[PDB]
Amino acid sequence: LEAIPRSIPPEVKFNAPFVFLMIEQNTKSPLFMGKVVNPTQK
Amino acid sequence: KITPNLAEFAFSLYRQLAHQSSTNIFFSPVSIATAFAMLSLGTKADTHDEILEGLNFNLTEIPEAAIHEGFQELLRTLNQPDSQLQLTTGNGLFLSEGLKLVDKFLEDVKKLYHSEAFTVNFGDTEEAKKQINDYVEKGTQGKIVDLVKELDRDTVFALVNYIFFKGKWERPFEVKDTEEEDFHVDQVTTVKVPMMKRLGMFNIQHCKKLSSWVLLMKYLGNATAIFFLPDEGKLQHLENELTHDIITKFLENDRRSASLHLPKLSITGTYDLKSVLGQLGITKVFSNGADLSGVTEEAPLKLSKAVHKAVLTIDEKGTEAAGAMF
Repeated sequence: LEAIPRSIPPEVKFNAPFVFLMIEQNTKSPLFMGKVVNPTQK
Repeated sequence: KITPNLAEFAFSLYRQLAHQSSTNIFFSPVSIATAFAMLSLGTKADTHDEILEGLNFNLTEIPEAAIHEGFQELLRTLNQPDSQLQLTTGNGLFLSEGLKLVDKFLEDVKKLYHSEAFTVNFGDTEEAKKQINDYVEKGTQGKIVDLVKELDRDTVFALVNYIFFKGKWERPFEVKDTEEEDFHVDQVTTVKVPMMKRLGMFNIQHCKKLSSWVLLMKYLGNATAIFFLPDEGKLQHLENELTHDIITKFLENDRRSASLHLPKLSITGTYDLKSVLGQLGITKVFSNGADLSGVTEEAPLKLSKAVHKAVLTIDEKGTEAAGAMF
């Protein structure tokens, strides 16, 4: 097995209030949208 | 042709819900839109324009004749998934047994909105409730159970609508990698949450306009998820700065190696859209001045309320979401 040096990629963590939406690729319309403020909140 | 109108409607409505609460937010723009766009068919005068306009439509420019014509194609299209993707939307019209509809109205909703019609007896509020809740439960494959819990006894007609979505990540997460991590709610409030992890190539990029990081996860099929991660103290900004086109740009993009941490979610939103929609101009239809002549010439009518419920599930396999309007 041949080993070569790596690269340590950067960490992208969504561990804070974030926004998001879901789009249908054809119509490019917003199926869903929302904001996650606290995933534990019910 | 109306995608931009919706896109912006979603944002309009969103900014309202974001202002009203801090709580997790989740709703289905398409769902709320087609439900009201459909109602307008049997609405007249201001109550009519008021609706259409609140959905971010400029009556002068794009004629209603073409607005409805558009919802027709948008619906027909959202219903032909890329096989690997499950996406469905149904519109049902429940009429009280003793009701004299207005032919045109039934032909329209059924034609422009692919609507179904049924004849329940609202006198038996338990059975009528059972029929509707069942329709929605079936359509949303169990995701949205008892949508209707309190139904008026004098209810003349209910205009139900549902949307179902189930897709798989085009590049899923391994369950063995998911660990419990910290999630920062406040600058002094942290909660433990099962964090999904995956190292690889992502469509992540940092849009400067929104001062946030934009991540794009494709779904096997014809759907894509967009996650906006705001830079320290810029969430309020991100929210206000969102526009259709900005979302159109990101999609034209590239790729990059990164180690992603995305929490798995199980959240649901329930809304009484009367307060919020009024804020967008839609008030007539909810008042004792609402004109629903288009539905029935019988007695005058009005909306007693507008309930919306959406439910989201995001795991390593992909995403499942349902939305229902009642």
